[PDB]
Amino acid sequence: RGWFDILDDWLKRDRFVFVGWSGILLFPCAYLALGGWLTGTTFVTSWYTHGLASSYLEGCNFLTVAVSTPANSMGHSLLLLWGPEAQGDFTRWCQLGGLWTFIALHGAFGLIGFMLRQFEIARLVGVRPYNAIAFSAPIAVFVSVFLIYPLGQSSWFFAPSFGVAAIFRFLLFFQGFHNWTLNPFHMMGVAGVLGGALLCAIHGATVENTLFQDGEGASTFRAFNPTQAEETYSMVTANRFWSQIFGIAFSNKRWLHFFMLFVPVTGLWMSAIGVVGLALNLRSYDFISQEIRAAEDPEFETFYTKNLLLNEGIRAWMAPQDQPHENFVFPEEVLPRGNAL
Amino acid sequence: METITYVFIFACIIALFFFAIFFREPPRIT
Amino acid sequence: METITYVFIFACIIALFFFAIFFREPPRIT
Amino acid sequence: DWRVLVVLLPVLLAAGWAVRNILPYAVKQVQKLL
Amino acid sequence: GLPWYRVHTVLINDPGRLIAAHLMHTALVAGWAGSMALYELATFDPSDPVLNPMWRQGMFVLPFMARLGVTGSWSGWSITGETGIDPGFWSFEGVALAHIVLSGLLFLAACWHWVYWDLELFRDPRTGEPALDLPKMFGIHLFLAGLLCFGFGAFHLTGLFGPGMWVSDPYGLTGSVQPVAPEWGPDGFNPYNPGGVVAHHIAAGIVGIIAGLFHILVRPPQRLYKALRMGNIETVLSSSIAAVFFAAFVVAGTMWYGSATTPIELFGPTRYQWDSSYFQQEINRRVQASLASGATLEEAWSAIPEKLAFYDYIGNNPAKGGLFRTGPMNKGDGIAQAWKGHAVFRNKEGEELFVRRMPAFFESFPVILTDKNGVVKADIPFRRAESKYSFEQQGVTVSFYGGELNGQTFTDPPTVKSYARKAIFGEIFEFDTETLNSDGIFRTSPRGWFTFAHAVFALLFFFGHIWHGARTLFRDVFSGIDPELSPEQVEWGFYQKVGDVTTRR
Amino acid sequence: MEVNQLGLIATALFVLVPSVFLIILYVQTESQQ
Amino acid sequence: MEVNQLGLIATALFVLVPSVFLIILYVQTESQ
Amino acid sequence: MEPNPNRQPVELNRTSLYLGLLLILVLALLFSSYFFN
Amino acid sequence: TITPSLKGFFIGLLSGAVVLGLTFAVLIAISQIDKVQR
Amino acid sequence: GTFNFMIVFQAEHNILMHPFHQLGVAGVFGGALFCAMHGSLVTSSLIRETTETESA
Amino acid sequence: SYPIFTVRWVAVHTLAVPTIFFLGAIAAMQFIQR
Amino acid sequence: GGRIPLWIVATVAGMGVIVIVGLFFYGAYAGLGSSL
Amino acid sequence: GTTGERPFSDIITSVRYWVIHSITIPALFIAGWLFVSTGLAYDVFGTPRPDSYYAQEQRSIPLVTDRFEAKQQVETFLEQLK
Amino acid sequence: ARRTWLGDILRPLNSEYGKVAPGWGTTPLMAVFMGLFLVFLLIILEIYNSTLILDGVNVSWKALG
Amino acid sequence: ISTMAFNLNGFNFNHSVIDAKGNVINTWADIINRANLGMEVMHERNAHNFPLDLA
Ligand code: CLA
Ligand code: CLA
Ligand code: CLA
Ligand code: CLA
Ligand SMILES: C=Cc1c(C)c2cc3nc(c4c5[nH]c(cc6nc(cc1[nH]2)C(C)=C6CC)c(C)c5C(=O)[C@@H]4C(=O)OC)[C@@H](CCC(=O)OC/C=C(\C)CCC[C@H](C)CCC[C@H](C)CCCC(C)C)[C@@H]3C
Ligand SMILES: CCCCCCCCCCCCCCCC(=O)OC[C@H](COP(=O)(O)OC[C@@H](O)CO)OC(=O)CCCCCCCCCCCCCCC
Ligand SMILES: CC1=C(/C=C/C(C)=C/C=C/C(C)=C/C=C/C=C(C)/C=C/C=C(C)/C=C/C2=C(C)CCCC2(C)C)C(C)(C)CCC1
Ligand SMILES: CC1=C(/C=C/C(C)=C/C=C/C(C)=C/C=C/C=C(C)/C=C/C=C(C)/C=C/C2=C(C)CCCC2(C)C)C(C)(C)CCC1
Ligand SMILES: CCCCCCCCCCCCCCCCCC(=O)O
Ligand code: OEX
Ligand SMILES: [Cl-]
Ligand SMILES: [Cl-]
Ligand SMILES: [Fe+2]
Repeated sequence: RGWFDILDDWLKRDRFVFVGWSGILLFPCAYLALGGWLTGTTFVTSWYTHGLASSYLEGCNFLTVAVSTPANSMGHSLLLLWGPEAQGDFTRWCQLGGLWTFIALHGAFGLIGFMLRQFEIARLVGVRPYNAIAFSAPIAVFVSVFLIYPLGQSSWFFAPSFGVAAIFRFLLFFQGFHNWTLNPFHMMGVAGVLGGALLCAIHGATVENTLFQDGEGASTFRAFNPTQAEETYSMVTANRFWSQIFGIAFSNKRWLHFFMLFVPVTGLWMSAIGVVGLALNLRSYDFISQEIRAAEDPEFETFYTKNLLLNEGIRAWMAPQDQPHENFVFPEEVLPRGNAL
Repeated sequence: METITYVFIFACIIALFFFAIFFREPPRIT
Repeated sequence: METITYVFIFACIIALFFFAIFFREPPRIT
Repeated sequence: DWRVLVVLLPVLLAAGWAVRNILPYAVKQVQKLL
Repeated sequence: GLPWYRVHTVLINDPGRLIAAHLMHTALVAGWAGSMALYELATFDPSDPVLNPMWRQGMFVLPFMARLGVTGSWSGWSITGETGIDPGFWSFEGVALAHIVLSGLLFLAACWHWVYWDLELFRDPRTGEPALDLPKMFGIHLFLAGLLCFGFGAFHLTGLFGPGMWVSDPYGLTGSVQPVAPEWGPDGFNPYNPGGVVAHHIAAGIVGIIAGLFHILVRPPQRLYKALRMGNIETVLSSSIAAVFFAAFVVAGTMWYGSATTPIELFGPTRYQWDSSYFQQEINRRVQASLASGATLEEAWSAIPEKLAFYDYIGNNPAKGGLFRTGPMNKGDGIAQAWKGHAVFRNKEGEELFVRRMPAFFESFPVILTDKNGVVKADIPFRRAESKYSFEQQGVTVSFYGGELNGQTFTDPPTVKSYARKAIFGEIFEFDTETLNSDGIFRTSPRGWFTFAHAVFALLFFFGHIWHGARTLFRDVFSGIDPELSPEQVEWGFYQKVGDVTTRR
Repeated sequence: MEVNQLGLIATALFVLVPSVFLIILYVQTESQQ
Repeated sequence: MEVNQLGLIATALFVLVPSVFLIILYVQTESQ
Repeated sequence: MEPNPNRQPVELNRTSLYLGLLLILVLALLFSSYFFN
Repeated sequence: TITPSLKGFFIGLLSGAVVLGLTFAVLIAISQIDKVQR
Repeated sequence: GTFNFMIVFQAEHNILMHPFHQLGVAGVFGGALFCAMHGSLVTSSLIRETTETESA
Repeated sequence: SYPIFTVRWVAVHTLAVPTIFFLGAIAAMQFIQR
Repeated sequence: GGRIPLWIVATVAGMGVIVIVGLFFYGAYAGLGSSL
Repeated sequence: GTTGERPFSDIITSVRYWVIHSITIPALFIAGWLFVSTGLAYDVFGTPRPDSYYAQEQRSIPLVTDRFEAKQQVETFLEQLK
Repeated sequence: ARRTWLGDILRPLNSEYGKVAPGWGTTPLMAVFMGLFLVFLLIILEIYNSTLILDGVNVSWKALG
Repeated sequence: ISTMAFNLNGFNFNHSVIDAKGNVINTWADIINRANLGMEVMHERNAHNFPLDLA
């Protein structure tokens, strides 16, 4: 009955927004990540780090604003406000890209916060901690992409910038430089995300079209009561439908719902692994056997060679403006271009 | 050799489909 | 690769001797 | 500089106005805490 | 039956067979180390530590034996290139041999502990049930760890009773195994100071001895025993996994950025050294110093050791590889034979021109030649029709200083272009592509391959930490929630404090 | 095509070893019943 | 030594396929 | 000395066999191209 | 000797201590006033 | 071939800056989210019917 | 009798107050000219 | 307690949004960011 | 059902609510507005004004190229507009 | 269970299963060392990061001479 | 996809931000456009005789 237990008592009171011990970490960090993003996209430029406008104040819209990465010359500096780069000056901190590390790092500890909260509430309410386990996939994606990837590269500059169009540029960078669509770890991720959305739709649609008539209304939502014992739709009829339509069906409700956890979580973990490889430029860029043949045989052509020509175009046409610290000057005559275009 | 390998795996997947469908554990009620 | 292969198979045989001797079906009198 | 109070004045006036309309029942609530 | 993913849970309450399985794991791992070493010895060419060092040959455990003082073969060679040494028993081969004998011995102990699983040591004297006093075990094992950590730093690393460790100069030219004196001042936290490594192991070795002694004598607080489920061996697996993925992230990082314990003669250069033209600056520094003292161009560059020039080459950049480009670096650009010499480009007006170097991000890169101020003066054009800067128009020549082509000049444009195409990779080498049938595509070094593996394993082991930690804290509902959990305990209001039934309103 | 000669055995073992592991477990499940 | 490249797969399968047959037969014998 | 009390049977049902063979075959089909390279 | 960045380190470190202690002071205060009735 | 089609689509239509592809990403990301959510919430509240030696 | 100032009260205003201010700043911006 | 009816609060809030977002699209064509 | 906070639909249909918030909401809106109209937002955050991305006869980006001199570099660029 | 010579000798070291010190015990002291270790790791991280720069600590390969 | 079939394309903010003088101030959309250009100029590299890829 000492202070620790009294504070525990209070953090765990049942209220509109539960706090918990995890809330101490979560709520500051989430609110600051989110405030940093809103603040930067409304007011802060990327002129000195990127040569880019990036705030509403500068004339950008919701698709083009971003909190952009620090200049390449910052390396992996934590860029603390009080550190030797900004030397405590808030304005220069904003201009050097300090809000990017601010958001990334508060964001990471908020994500930890959030998963601890799923653990904390799961334990108080008396349920198994699988929602927390599942959220490990979002964390793996975040750390591998926003932290591990730029740490293997030259600087935070090549991390994703927090913005809609900026993330589009990151997509296209990865195509042109890493040939990431060719990476089987991305392919397993694609299968897990698209497999998840399929499973989400097909499971909802099935439950809704094997409902038991449990009321008299044309709106079938009323005829459910969350404390009823009985299943609200027929697993037997659902199983027959799919067996006859598709060949096989689920027959075990538990396996079904576990598989819905399994499929998208595993896919995200796989894509995180491949990004860890790309941190090192360990790309699935080429097939050697294809290159040997094509080098010797100019009539040999596949969709694989056609896509590398596109990559080579992406690199040369975007690198000067996307990597300004490098001072790339490509005279017109050196740009790869097909006929006419 | 690689063509044979690719086709061999694909063929095994089709045979598996056949057994998965027609030689499944039959779902039994209650 | 062939040296490794020969040595591997020989090593497997020595392991089989160990199990064949020390984990035999014990002979019993019925 | 001067622009800081211009910006900040509507924020104080706003909170002053709320403080005065709510104060009676904020007093009550605080008393009920034992 | 047990699901397949749970077969090894039969060991949770069986300390003996748990020891047996840990013994078998340890046997397999020792056995791997010896097998790997013997394969590397059977494939390793020791004849040229300058242009065919271990890290170009896809060697992975050789650098780890060398790092701690194993440098020679019973065959008479050493990795430093010294000849007719007598390493003693602790040669590469004898290290391999020991690990294989250890593995054999561990296998036999594993059989004994599997069979004689029911030892009274493992029973609790009061209850008669299998029981491990994990808090005391920790103190014991920690005290051991600290003794070993202390001894490793106090005797092995200092050379007091041991060989020392690999140290080198800043440019990786003159490395060797040396005793290292501890650095006790603040530079001992400098990752590039080898004396810090010594000081770390002595200092932390004493702290573990003291901490081990505490954990042997002082029992855990009741609050913490209950909180952390300290009678449950899976809480140890949870915390142990956390410490291990923490450790794996650190060694991936120092492997990638470099530290005193990942030297470039055993693992290869880092990508940052290419990024910052680290070796190019030192080479230029030297050539200038030679010129100031009245040496000629030929003489200033001929004095550049080939080993330094070979670092200044992108094919040794660990960030130029690919995931499925397998094997040693030599399989790609070939076995390096000779520095060709420093290429100097000039245009028809006699101005020195500079090939823009390829950056690590680019699989392919155009050939652009700049003047000392960065103004484009020549390139290899893609579209020919409106080209202004062709070699043919600008009269670009290449002259070589040092190396194989020293004093040779080339003026026919297609030869000049061929060298400019190689110059984007840095310094130009002659390569043997025939011996290994090299395909010409850059592979990554053991520095790259190690970082990739350990970063990936660290990330995966994080999920393992989460899994087993969940299982420890939620053991009571692993199999399902209470079938008599009533709706008053999850519905809002009933209890002032969530889940605490003593706070009902 | 000039493909990695060891691709064949890598693929054969990649398929065979884990499949054989599952078949072993399935068949001895059936003989329990 | 310029040996036959298919020798490895032939030896590997030669061991594996019949060994696995026997192991399957044996494990399902013990479990009944 | 008693025989070990902690031994358990293991099971793999037919549906788990199908699911696992499918997983392996599809993985092979995906990765084989990268092994041949 | 105490370089400018070692100075910022302590500034960073004192600020964290303040924010953290301030946070916990307030939380202990409120928890003491607004207890659960048992 | 699929990847070729999607790279060329981006060059000829700027599909990423198109809001209907953005809703598609939200449909597919969200679907995977809610798949995992739903699977994890149901799995989390399974009623104990089994021992720790059997699959739930 | 309901309380007025709660943890909920704080969560709400912790978001709503800057939002309205930010909406005001962003509306002014529509009238900036180059 | 429940004086100001909810449908009216919804309508007025609603139009207030329409106005703010309207101004934001108007500014896509005027001033900064308008290409002009 | 409830954790004893006052329901939101009770609060926002209540007269006292709108008595306070018809002042607090516009005042905040006008505050944010003045933050921009006064130019203060520019100076706090360092965001270029439309006339100060480049100098009159300049087309180089003033890109930070140094880590520890970076603050000094920005100041140099900014002087080159004054 | 089987007794063995070595088992009899090690017996005392696996005989206090479940024994705890009452209440919070040394937890406040543990907390202190945790706190020191965090600052210690902070310093080490920030030196490697060149966020903390120290006289005579040149975080470069050229700290080998 | 069905409506980009009739060439009603994604938002174009290419050069939407310019400064007081009229200098273009690039945004992340203009960087996207550099990537789009490199795809455009390279694809079907032998197939275009005239300067606009109109379909
Ligand atoms: C749980 C809340 C939380 C967490 C986890 C973080 C975490 C972080 N913040 Mg954030 N921050 C928070 C709350 C939080 N912050 C709040 C509430 C605010 C508003 C005030 C901010 C405002 C803020 C800013 C403005 C910045 C950060 C930054 C950082 C980073 C560096 C922190 C650091 O070096 O601290 C160092 C300090 C500690 C780790 C505290 C250790 C204290 C130990 C326990 C005691 C040591 C003894 C003590 C000093 C004795 C006193 C001595 C005295 C008598 C002389 C890190 C990611 C920086 C950043 O993001 O960089 C990009 C940055 O610039 N934060
Ligand atoms: C069929 C098309 C398709 C599909 C389905 C996918 C699917 C995927 N891609 Mg791939 N991609 C594709 C095409 C596709 N891609 C193409 C053509 C390219 C070009 C090469 C790429 C390039 C690409 C890149 C470059 C990357 C991916 C990534 C991913 C993964 C994203 C995981 C995720 O949801 O991250 C979303 C982010 C998270 C899950 C992290 C944490 C999110 C937190 C919880 C946010 C919390 C928000 C908070 C509440 C505040 C919100 C408020 C605010 C919004 C206002 C996933 C496997 C990523 C990947 O592999 O990562 C490992 C990645 O980096 N893709
Ligand atoms: C930490 C582990 C590690 C590391 C870093 C290295 C590093 C290296 N090894 Mg060594 N090796 C190791 C372990 C390791 N080895 C082990 C355990 C063995 C025994 C098998 C060997 C046996 C060995 C030999 C025989 C040789 C090497 C060689 C080499 C070098 C080239 C490696 C290469 O081409 O990679 C290629 C790597 C890959 C193509 C990556 C594989 C990716 C896997 C298959 C993805 C799997 C995904 C998974 C199935 C998805 C499922 C998930 C989900 C759906 C459930 C390099 C320095 C070579 C060399 O140059 O030596 C002189 C060489 O010939 N190694
Ligand atoms: C010290 C490390 C360690 C240890 C000792 C354990 C031990 C255990 N785990 Mg944990 N675990 C770990 C790390 C560890 N795990 C990590 C890193 C992960 C994340 C991948 C997990 C994820 C995990 C899950 C999700 C589950 C377990 C379960 C279990 C229990 C049963 C495992 C079993 O029977 O497997 C039997 C496994 C097989 C027969 C085949 C597995 C073969 C895999 C697919 C690929 C091949 C592995 C390869 C041959 C060798 C390793 C390479 C490298 C690591 C050296 C057992 C107590 C299970 C459990 O909780 O039961 C209650 C369970 O469901 N573990
Ligand atoms: C873009 C895709 C995407 C988003 C936006 C997203 C978002 C979210 N997922 C959550 C949960 C989940 N996600 C799950 C599976 C998945 N989530 C996925 C993909 C996503 N998930 C995928 C594909 C899956 C399938 C595996 C699960 C299983 C859960 C949950 O249980 C949980 C939930 O409750 O869902 C209802 C919520 C966690 C809330 C939280 O941490 O609050 C706290 C907020 C914090 C800590 C701030 C983080 C700040 C971030 C990291 C950095 C800054 C971001 C900027 C502010 C905004 C940037 C915007 C620009 C880049 C455009 C949140 C709504
Ligand atoms: C008009 C005819 C329609 C065409 C039919 C085509 C057959 C396709 C269906 C797959 C048969 C195999 C199912 C395997 C295994 C199978 O038999 O499992 C059957 C399994 C039965 O689930 P139950 O709920 O019965 O099992 C519960 C417990 O037994 C758990 O142990 O159902 C599922 O798990 C379905 C979810 C996986 C569904 C996976 C489908 C993915 C298919 C795509 C694979 C494509 C790769 C192709 C590349 C070449
Ligand atoms: C960074 C920083 C910080 C923090 C800050 C903060 C935390 C902030 C916050 C801020 C905020 C918090 C913000 C907010 C804003 C908001 C907004 C801006 C909103 C908007 C929205 C909208 C616009 C919407 C609309 C709509 C639509 C469009 C449709 C749908 C519907 C609706 C109506 C919703 C500090 C101080 C620590 C210091 C350092 C730095
Ligand atoms: C008995 C005895 C003996 C003998 C011994 C021996 C002979 C040994 C052997 C041993 C060995 C020789 C071992 C080895 C092993 C190895 C291992 C253990 C391996 C493993 C592997 C793995 C694990 C892998 C994996 C993977 C893959 C495959 C792919 C890629 C990825 C990864 C890496 C994951 C002596 C004489 C001493 C004496 C007496 C007793
Ligand atoms: C774990 C929680 C950590 C909390 C971190 C909050 C930090 C609070 C921000 C304080 C920033 C003041 C820096 C400005 C003054 C620096 C001047 C200087 O460098 O000498
Ligand atoms: O074909 Mn397929 O791709 Ca639709 O545009 Mn015109 O065309 Mn061709 O070029 Mn771009
Ligand atoms: Cl094309
Ligand atoms: Cl045409
Ligand atoms: Fe469901």
